[PDB]
Amino acid sequence: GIDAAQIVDEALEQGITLFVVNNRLQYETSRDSIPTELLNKWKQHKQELIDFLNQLDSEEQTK
Repeated sequence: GIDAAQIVDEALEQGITLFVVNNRLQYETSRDSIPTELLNKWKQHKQELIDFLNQLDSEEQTK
């Protein structure tokens, strides 16, 4: 399977901050030539990441 935490760790290493705004997966980074392989991964497990970022700050949106 895939670990939302694992995706956020690798993303941060490249300088990419993951988070959810209004139940929407969004990221903020300053640079160019982003890792497409990682980009698609975000959308691939969007729902998986959202639940992670949501329960990471809210820890009350369990499913």
